Formats: sequence, C-alpha cells, structure tokens
Amino acid sequence: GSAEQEPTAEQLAQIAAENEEDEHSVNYKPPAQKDIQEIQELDKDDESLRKYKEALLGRVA
Amino acid sequence: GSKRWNSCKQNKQGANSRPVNQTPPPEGEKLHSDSGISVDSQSLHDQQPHTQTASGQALKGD
Repeated sequence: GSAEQEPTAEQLAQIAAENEEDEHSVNYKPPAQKDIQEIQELDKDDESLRKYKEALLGRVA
Repeated sequence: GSKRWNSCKQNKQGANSRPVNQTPPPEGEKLHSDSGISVDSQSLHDQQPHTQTASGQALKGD
C-alpha cells in the first residue's frame, strides 16, 4: 500500500528470490546466495508470516 | 505454474541491492548441516524475530 518514487515495495520485490534461490538454486550453484538459512525456513514449523516482512526489514539477516 | 504459494516479484530481485545475502561460505553448506533451524533448535541470532504473529495487514503493511 504505497505510490511514490523508489517505494518500499522495491525491497519487498525480492520475495520471489527469497525462497526460490534455495530449493531451485543449491542444486545449480554453491551456497553463496544466502549465508543464512533461518529466513527461508521460517515458513515451516515456526512463523509462516514473519518471513514476508524480513525481505524489507533485514534482507541479509 | 501455480504449484507454489503466492510470491511477489514486482520486476527485480535486488534493485541496486541483493536477493537475500550474497556473501562467501562462512563455515560450510546450510542444507543437511544442522537440524531444528525452524524451532526444534532455534538459533541465538540469524533472522529478524521482531514479532510472533500478525504480519501487519495480513501479509505486509505498517
């Protein structure tokens, strides 16, 4: 919910890569696109909603 | 195809930034290295544990 130059949605645009750069990338290239693993695995038996905010809140950690 | 959950791409995977954390290998691989990453062995620091529930406007919004 925003409409201006360089919007907060441009950080959150990373959401398509945030999960797929593991399950469709560790099979194709070495572990370097994500030094961490908790950011993606949050989706499972922890917090299936915190993950969607992290792509803006703290891209790397 | 619609086999995954709904995922926002907008147009770019890291517009003058990066997708997640493009950095060198720290200690080894992440897959099959240490079980319980979700909650069974929840690490001291790695993610943003900022809230337990209700991600704003049901997905993201603040």
